[PDB]
Amino acid sequence: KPINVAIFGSTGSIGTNALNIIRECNKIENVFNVKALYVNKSVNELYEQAREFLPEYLCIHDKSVYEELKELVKNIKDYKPIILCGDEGMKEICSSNSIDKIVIGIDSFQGLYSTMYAIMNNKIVALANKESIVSAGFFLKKLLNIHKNAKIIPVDSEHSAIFQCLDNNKVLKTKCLQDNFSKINNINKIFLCSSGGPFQNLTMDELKNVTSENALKHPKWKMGKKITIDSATMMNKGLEVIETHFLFDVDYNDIEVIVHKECIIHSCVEFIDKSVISQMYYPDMQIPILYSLTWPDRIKTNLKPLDLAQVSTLTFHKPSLEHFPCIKLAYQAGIKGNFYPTVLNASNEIANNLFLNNKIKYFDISSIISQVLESFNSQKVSENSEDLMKQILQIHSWAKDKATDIYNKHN
Amino acid sequence: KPINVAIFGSTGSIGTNALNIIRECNKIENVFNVKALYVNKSVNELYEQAREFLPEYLCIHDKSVYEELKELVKNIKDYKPIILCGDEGMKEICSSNSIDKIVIGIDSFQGLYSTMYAIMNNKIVALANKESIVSAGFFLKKLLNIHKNAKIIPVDSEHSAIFQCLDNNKVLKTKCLQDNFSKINNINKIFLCSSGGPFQNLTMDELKNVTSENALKHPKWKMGKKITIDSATMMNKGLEVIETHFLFDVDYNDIEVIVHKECIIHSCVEFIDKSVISQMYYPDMQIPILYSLTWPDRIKTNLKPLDLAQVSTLTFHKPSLEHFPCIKLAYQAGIKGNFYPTVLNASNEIANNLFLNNKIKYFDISSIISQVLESFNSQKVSENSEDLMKQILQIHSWAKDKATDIYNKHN
Ligand SMILES: O=C(CC[C@@H](c1ccccc1)P(=O)(O)O)N(O)CCc1ccccc1
Ligand SMILES: O=C(CC[C@@H](c1ccccc1)P(=O)(O)O)N(O)CCc1ccccc1
Ligand SMILES: [Ca+2]
Ligand SMILES: [Ca+2]
Ligand SMILES: [Ca+2]
Ligand SMILES: [Mn+2]
Ligand SMILES: [Mn+2]
Repeated sequence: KPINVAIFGSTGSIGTNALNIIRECNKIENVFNVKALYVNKSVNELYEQAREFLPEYLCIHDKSVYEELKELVKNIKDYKPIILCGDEGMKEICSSNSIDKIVIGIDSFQGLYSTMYAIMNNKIVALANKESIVSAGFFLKKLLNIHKNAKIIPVDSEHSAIFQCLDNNKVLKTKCLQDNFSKINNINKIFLCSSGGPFQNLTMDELKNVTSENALKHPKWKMGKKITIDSATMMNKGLEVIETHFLFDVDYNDIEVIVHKECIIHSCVEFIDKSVISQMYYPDMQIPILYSLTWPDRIKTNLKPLDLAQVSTLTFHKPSLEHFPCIKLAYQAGIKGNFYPTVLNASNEIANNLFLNNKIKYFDISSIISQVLESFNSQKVSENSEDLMKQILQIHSWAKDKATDIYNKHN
Repeated sequence: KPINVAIFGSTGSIGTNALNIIRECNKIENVFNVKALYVNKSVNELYEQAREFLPEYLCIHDKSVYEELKELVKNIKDYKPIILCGDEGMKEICSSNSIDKIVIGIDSFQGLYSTMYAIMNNKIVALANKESIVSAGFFLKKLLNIHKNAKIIPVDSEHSAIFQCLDNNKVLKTKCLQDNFSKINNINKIFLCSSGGPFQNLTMDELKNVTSENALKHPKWKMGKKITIDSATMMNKGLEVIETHFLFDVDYNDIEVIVHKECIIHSCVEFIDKSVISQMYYPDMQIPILYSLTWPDRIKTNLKPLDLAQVSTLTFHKPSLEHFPCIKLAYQAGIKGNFYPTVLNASNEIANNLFLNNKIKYFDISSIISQVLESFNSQKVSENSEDLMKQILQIHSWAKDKATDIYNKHN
């Protein structure tokens, strides 16, 4: 009866929000069992979570703090968790019969491999790691085809919103990342809402001068550095366009980015009859996380009710692609298909980090990514699962090195 | 298999919008057969419709235009329809095996009676006559418990909006007008959007002297006189609050009226997790009517797509109960329960018509209704369906007489 959950990335933004809503839902009844907590290397933070939630499993990727973890946990009386490390620990958790649902709140390779193991073990995977979908979308679709009882449920707020706008009577007849998903759900088009980021109202002359300190400082909503920079360039939305494509089988010409600066409407679905359904709330990750764990039901929360009269005004406009060329790059990569999304994501990782570290300017971001995309030559897609995965990782590494080489030569 | 449809009140607003969307949808793919048309006495427009749609059945209320319809219909080549008359024609259409869905777009006794016959024959009934739900909701609920396979689908635009926000795998475990509909659908609260009407920004002193001409002239959206006056007083919205309560079993303290002057968001549903889902489009009756005929599926239309960036701004505010006291009266009658909603509806019918005819002032509308409500005493609710219907008719008639007497006494 309790939903048995593992959290990958339990000290990050998604992980901490997950545990916060789980704690609230478990006050009176045992709705969820927190069976496993995994982190990259935040050993002290994981220890503190273990004290509260007492999971059966604890895992740390970084083996150099494994011994520190085991020594910290000894101080917890009559608690005997299985303490694991590295990729073998990730696989053991994903394989456990005692786990039903896995929250993926970690990025990059750990996010990809944990998503893969969860699917291979026919789990429900609540995926907040958009980069895995963008970079490895065809690989995940292939895996989902083999492991027929696995399901990806989106946690990215916009994609959660879309998923919520659908009729569960039709959702239950397909699954995310399956061909024909949009046809079965009578989807015509998606409005993909965006905050627009901190630079939304700058002129082209002002935008030329922006620095990462301008994106990061005094933010309305405090988030990780990488995603803050992607929000400022709108590459975040560009990645979310490709994520939409893959999750919901929606054609690129039917995905429309809309800037909605109040961030109440989280996204909207237009059905084939031209009726539009939208999901709305305050900016929040707890509803998306909780819904991924309860779907297809909902459960009571004590979140503050939306007060629409107090919000009072909601606005919508189209983003300028001259100001936010990263959006255009993402559409171009998505439409080209093949491994261009892998290349996009990888080259962005480098450009984003160069800008974060004050090494390049705002329009150099899109210039580097564009040059790497132009340089990439299409490859035959491996039919075999493992070969395809290796192909993705090779192309990812190539794209990163190419971006770095471009920066090095114009430096 | 085609969808076989009957239209009651084919020459009215609901009726013509239904024929228009059916005609347009049919150009895309043949989904709908118009099997019966019924009108009150518009025999010339009925002839024109029968030429086009060639229904098996034609029926008119008024016997004294019966012969002329027979005669007009002779001119149509190859066409031998069953031509009927009055309440008996209505029963014959509703009991036909060749009819699956019935659109009720007529008011008053004819609306209540045709709804009743449609339910008694286990049909899907697409109901636009909100006054029958408000006045005779108890009777409808009882009938729907006796005829387990009958279903009412709402066509009133805000109620259609609500119904479209739901997951049909949950809706199919219940049906509208059933106790526990909101619990099964995990509904917490409803935002019932209003246009606010033509008097929305007037002062108390301006409202003291407004006339029916001020409500009716140069309307943003042209509708019948009665509903225009109801929109002006916001009694329309109060009736729609009671409608929401009956249709969806939502408590009155969980229904919030919000003035949304752009009329794009049609209403919103807050679930128990606090996630809010809304339906949006241009102001429109075609999507509500169409959804009632396709539910639980959707079909393709060639309606104009909503352009959110062009709409640009949506606004929301609370209505002033001091300016729109009819809203308060509707809540009070709803909360009191019993037959108070029947009394509200009947007395408003009189008060609306008095104001329309320049016999009373704006604040007299609420004053008359208030005084009628105050004079009513709660009645033992008959357990028997036939007695319950007679109680509703007698209370309706009493309430109209009472409103009339209050007018004549002060006058
Ligand atoms: O993709 C994102 C972050 C970037 C987008 C965003 C930024 C700011 C507000 C909302 C959305 P942007 O549209 O700028 O790319 N989210 O899904 C997280 C949304 C969220 C949730 C709780 C609190 C704050 C933010
Ligand atoms: O209840 C109503 C009419 C009164 C409400 C209304 C008035 C004006 C715009 C929208 C709604 P009000 O909120 O003033 O009571 N509808 O369901 C009709 C909606 C509609 C459809 C197509 C074209 C115009 C209007
Ligand atoms: Ca160490
Ligand atoms: Ca839904
Ligand atoms: Ca299309
Ligand atoms: Mn997002
Ligand atoms: Mn309405």
